[PDB]
Amino acid sequence: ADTIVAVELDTYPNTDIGDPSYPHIGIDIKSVRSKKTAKWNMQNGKVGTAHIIYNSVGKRLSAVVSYPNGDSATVSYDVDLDNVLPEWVRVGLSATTGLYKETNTILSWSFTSKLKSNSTHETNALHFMFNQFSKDQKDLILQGDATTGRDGNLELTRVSSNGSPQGSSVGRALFYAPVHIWESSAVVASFDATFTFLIKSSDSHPADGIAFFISNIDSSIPSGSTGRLLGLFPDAN
Amino acid sequence: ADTIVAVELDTYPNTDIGDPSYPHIGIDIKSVRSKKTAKWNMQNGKVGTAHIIYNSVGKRLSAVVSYPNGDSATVSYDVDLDNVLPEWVRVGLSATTGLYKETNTILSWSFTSKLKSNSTHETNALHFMFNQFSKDQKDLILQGDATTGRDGNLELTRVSSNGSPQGSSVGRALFYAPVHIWESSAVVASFDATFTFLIKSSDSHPADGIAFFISNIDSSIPSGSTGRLLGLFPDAN
Amino acid sequence: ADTIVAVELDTYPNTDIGDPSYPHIGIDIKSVRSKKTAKWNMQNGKVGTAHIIYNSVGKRLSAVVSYPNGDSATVSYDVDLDNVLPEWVRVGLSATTGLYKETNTILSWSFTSKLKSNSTHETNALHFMFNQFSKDQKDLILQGDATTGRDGNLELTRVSSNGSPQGSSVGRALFYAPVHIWESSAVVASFDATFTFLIKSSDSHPADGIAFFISNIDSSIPSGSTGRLLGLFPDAN
Amino acid sequence: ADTIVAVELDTYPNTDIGDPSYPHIGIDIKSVRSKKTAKWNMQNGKVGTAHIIYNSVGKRLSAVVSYPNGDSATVSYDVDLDNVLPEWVRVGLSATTGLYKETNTILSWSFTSKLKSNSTHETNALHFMFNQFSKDQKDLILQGDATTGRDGNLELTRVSSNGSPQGSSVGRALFYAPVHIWESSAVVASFDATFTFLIKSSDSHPADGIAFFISNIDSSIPSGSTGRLLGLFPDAN
Ligand SMILES: [Ca+2]
Ligand SMILES: [Ca+2]
Ligand SMILES: [Ca+2]
Ligand SMILES: [Ca+2]
Ligand SMILES: [Mn+2]
Ligand SMILES: [Mn+2]
Ligand SMILES: [Mn+2]
Ligand SMILES: [Mn+2]
Repeated sequence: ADTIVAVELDTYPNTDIGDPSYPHIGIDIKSVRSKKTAKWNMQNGKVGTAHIIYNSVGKRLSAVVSYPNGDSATVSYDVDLDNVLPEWVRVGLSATTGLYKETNTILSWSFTSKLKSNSTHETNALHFMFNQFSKDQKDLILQGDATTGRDGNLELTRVSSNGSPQGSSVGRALFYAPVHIWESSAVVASFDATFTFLIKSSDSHPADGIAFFISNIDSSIPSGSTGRLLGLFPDAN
Repeated sequence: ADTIVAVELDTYPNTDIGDPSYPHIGIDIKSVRSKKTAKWNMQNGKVGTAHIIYNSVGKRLSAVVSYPNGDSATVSYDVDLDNVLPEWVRVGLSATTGLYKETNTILSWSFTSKLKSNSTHETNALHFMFNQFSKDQKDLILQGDATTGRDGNLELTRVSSNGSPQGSSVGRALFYAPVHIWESSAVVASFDATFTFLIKSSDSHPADGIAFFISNIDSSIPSGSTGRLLGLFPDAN
Repeated sequence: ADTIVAVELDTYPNTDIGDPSYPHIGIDIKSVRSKKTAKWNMQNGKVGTAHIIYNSVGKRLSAVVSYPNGDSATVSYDVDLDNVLPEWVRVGLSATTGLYKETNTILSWSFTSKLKSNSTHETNALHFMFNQFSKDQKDLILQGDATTGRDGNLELTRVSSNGSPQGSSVGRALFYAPVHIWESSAVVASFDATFTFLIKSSDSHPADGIAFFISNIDSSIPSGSTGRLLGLFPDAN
Repeated sequence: ADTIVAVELDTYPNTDIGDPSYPHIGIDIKSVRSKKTAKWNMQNGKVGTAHIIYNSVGKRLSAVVSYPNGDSATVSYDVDLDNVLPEWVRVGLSATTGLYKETNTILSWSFTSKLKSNSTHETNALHFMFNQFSKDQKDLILQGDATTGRDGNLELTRVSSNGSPQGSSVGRALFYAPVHIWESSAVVASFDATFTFLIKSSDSHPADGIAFFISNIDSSIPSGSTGRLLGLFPDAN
């Protein structure tokens, strides 16, 4: 079983799994049932931006999603990740469609992570930035229906030639290099991630959403994790 | 009256002002009376490192001080700085000595601040790093007894030719450029700061401490702010 | 007399001062007479981007200007800046108009500079980024006709209410903090700068151009340095 | 056959392969026979620092090696890498010993690479920094005799339990993620790399040296490339 920590933009309220009554941001720790959520007003066909922040001092995971018109939603959860994740992890983006559907299109993604040790600095750090994705992007590991290069963007879930989103689709993109997320001997571990995205739906009720996630290095898409499970978890426990 | 927000390494417990019974880290908002403190075991003559982190999402100010031997102390306080500081500020370091004394020596200082707007990025950012200070460091504004260039370090308070710390001393160093700390239209404002320091005392009970601070751009040392007031505040209110 | 090193985007050929027979990029060292130039096809009304790069190892100053359509021009010149500039400098943008005119609009500007010493690192560095300029941008020093905040941009030369460029105009913007550009004891000093710009003209030939420059810290606009002198030099020597 | 571009710190002059009559820095393009070299006074047992810089504008590859005592050597070579390397590459460190020997210890290594496209920015970038290496450093690919974790350092070539260097040894470390080094449509591609190293020898002349290199993504150590071939090239052509 993979170990997953994620921030979800959940466009589809499955109330059966503890989802709220409306599209939402949520913080998911080893469960599809968010530890915390906040109401999110999703704008169809508009380009949004998500920022994720964490530091080992405050031990608080925070996320915000905003649109150029000023609408934004934030969620924060107090958690000590030293106690959750493995020392080494990979980070990525995941997206799905269900019975209902949407394009899950990533326009850009950047990430920064830092470890300052008991050695008093001698800091290790990683930063990457993608503002365009080519057809062969060798520094990304693509899983599922994810493709790169279409209009210089990353399409996480299946889209036809004419731009129409497909249902029952799942895809993920992980950064090629492993990340050293924490160390018992680290005095501070902190990271932030940013991505811009475009969700569009022709039909009623888009679903199911997009998530930024951190997993064990060897993580792969759990079976039947399409739709409401967001390509992250094998079940709703 | 200046507006001050600071993180204090308070080596001297003035219990009269609400200081704890022991040297401590503290978070000070417009008052010398910390909103929150944590016990700190100060190691005389050892080089320490302080990290300060804040983000507008979690709205939590965090600080940690550590030594190479693994000892560290952390403190966090939930605060919305949009409601405290002016839109534009300056950042700096301050240090003092009282009746008792210590060297306040800064070995290195770095800082990073970012504003992502309602414009959806078009981000503004500032970063600077000093790992050595020359005799004339033009990008620093020195106030009080602060000097640069001695052994490539920044000495915040008065030290004689032979290295002996002087009492009743106060000094500050501010970065030359103003910083845009928040904007009503900003979706995220975040910053972090790091500095390494060396506190040494020949006599009993070093005092009074060192602080990292953010103030209105025109801030200058309040009169009689030496000793326990840390060159920050005009009084103990 | 100021000491000026600049990269010019010269939209107007003043053959009398050694300018080429067409708009051009040029490298100017202590003279309006470029040490090296390259032909530049300026696109009226289009948004361009300039990048400038230098390092103390190769001791080569390089610049490129490009447009989204793929047109670009580059120029490089071998030079040891240790022998030209003062140890401490300021960096800025300058623009002018003359008998002929153009808007000199800066959309964004970023800069990074680093000094790695004989101390083996203990590196000092500065980075800033502006992707929007507000009406009161405290970390910029504005000289001449330069204004900030109009459509979130920086307008270096005078523009009327209705958007019409004015003739015989000059303006500069300098970053507020001084920059430590070289040190006798530095093993490497390197910097890069980037800005995006929009030049528009209603009338016949636009003039006179925009430059990125580095000067002594107290540099101010030389008298009569409008038009072909680009606000940088007091004469054409 | 791999495609290799490297900067060599050649501690052993093999005059038979065009090496100079003294230890030297060199720039090697697809050949062990440096295109350019500079005399290098290697200090046995001292910690050195190497910096490497390149940009697509100046199209000049530069390198400097320095020690804390102020001794340094630099070498530069004009080259258009667009015409040499594949679009995607990996970067790494290599070292060898031969008949003669030395420790090839890396203390720290950082790297930054950036591509600004014809799209006008939408920049892609990668940065990493190692200031300590643990026993299991998952973001490094180790080849040959290379090991990590001994005193928090990276030992590229074989060293016994007691610290004694072994002869006829070769080892390399490559960053785990591929790097997009150029693109036909990029307006600027630039990178820099820095590492600190410790070379020690008990016996008479140390050999054979350490190199920073860029290769095709699937590059592996060519057979018999120990000693003077530095683990990079299959022959001396
Ligand atoms: Ca769902
Ligand atoms: Ca006190
Ligand atoms: Ca001109
Ligand atoms: Ca050799
Ligand atoms: Mn949910
Ligand atoms: Mn206190
Ligand atoms: Mn000219
Ligand atoms: Mn050689």
